[PDB]
Amino acid sequence: PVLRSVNSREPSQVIFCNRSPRVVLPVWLNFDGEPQPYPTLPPGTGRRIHSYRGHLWLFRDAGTHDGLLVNQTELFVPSLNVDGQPIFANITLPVYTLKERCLQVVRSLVKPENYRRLDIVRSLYEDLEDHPNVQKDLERLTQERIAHQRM
Amino acid sequence: LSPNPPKLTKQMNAIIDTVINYKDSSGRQLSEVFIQLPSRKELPEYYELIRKPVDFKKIKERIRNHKYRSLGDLEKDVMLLCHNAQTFNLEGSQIYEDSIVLQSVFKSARQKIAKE
Amino acid sequence: MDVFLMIRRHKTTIFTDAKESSTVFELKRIVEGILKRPPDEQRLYKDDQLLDDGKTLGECGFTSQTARPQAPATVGLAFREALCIEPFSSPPELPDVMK
Amino acid sequence: MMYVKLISSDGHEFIVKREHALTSGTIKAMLETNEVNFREIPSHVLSKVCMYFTYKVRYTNSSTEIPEFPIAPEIALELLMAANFLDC
Repeated sequence: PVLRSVNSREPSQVIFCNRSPRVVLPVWLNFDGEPQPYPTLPPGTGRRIHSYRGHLWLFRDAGTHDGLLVNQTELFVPSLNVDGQPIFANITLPVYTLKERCLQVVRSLVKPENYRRLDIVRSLYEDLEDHPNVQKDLERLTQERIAHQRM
Repeated sequence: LSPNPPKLTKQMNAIIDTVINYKDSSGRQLSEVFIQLPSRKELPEYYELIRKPVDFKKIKERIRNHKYRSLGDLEKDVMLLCHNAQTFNLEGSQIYEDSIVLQSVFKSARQKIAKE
Repeated sequence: MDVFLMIRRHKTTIFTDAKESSTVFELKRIVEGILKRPPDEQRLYKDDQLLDDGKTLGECGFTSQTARPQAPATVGLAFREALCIEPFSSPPELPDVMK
Repeated sequence: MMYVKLISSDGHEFIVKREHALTSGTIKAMLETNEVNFREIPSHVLSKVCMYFTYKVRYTNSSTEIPEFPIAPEIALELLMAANFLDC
């Protein structure tokens, strides 16, 4: 699997900084590429945590699983701690598309049994039903990594 | 409670240090994950399945407190750690295979100490 | 500091940005570029109060905290005519499944 | 020039920067010159879409903290239809 944590021996102190209004779910990809949920971060909170150089991290909304940014990108990889100093991982909201932002609002106000009762275009029902998840984005981020590695 | 003969304590430490400082053919320190048990608030399912939990820190603590009165008492606690590891973790997983090698290293370290 | 504005004149809305340090006269120049009316033919308003050309937007009450990209501050505009802000269309009644 | 006019179904005109209107692929295709008419998008929805363009241009590929784009429950469905149509 392209997206996985390498069997790193180098320990890395990270500052997980939640600069977002969402409860953050930190996601560690293990050595097989499998997503592992870590303790959640309330909005405006920071945790000093122990990780490893070359380990893979993803950040999601803990209640909805919406994708989040970390240092302006989707994947977080701890680097070298210059003179013990920790690595700063700034977790923010991405600039969601207006369509995605809208889907998040409708999902938060309507229970799934009532999606089909909304006066919207037939296709938008399937868009509401297609909830964000780590695994869907893992496939897309795999292709982007391969394309980068090839160039 | 009271200290065991110093030869016995020295023998216990030599075996445990060999097991803890051990590097497998791949060059990895296998003891690393078995040093400290997972936190009860981190993995509660461990303390639910494992009735008698033990780690290398608890074993080293029992040597210095003179809780083990023989190399057998020490062996029983190392066999228990490896058994607990082989019970909680799935067969074929790296941690499971690591406990097999450590259990074998103990038997080799014990036999080398008995030969001296 | 950047301010985000919504200039309103009857059924016309201009979405633009400026500095807190920029003048009313300067904002009028942006309006001049778009609507092709000189600054002398323009009248700018904040909460229905007329604004002097020489004043900065910050002095008028437009601050970065209240003039956001996603919630722009309203600027009243009238030409050489009463200041008229025509209401927009209304959303339908909220569905029972969204209540 | 630097500005385009978006006209709502009910007659309201929205003058935005070209850069901001370019967020929408549908608007690129649609672009009197520099004027686009929407016979389906009402003025309360179109205003919100223009606020979304401003918000998107300002916060995209920016280092600073990103605030939540607010959406009141009453416009949510219509704004969903328009965003899907505009592809933004």
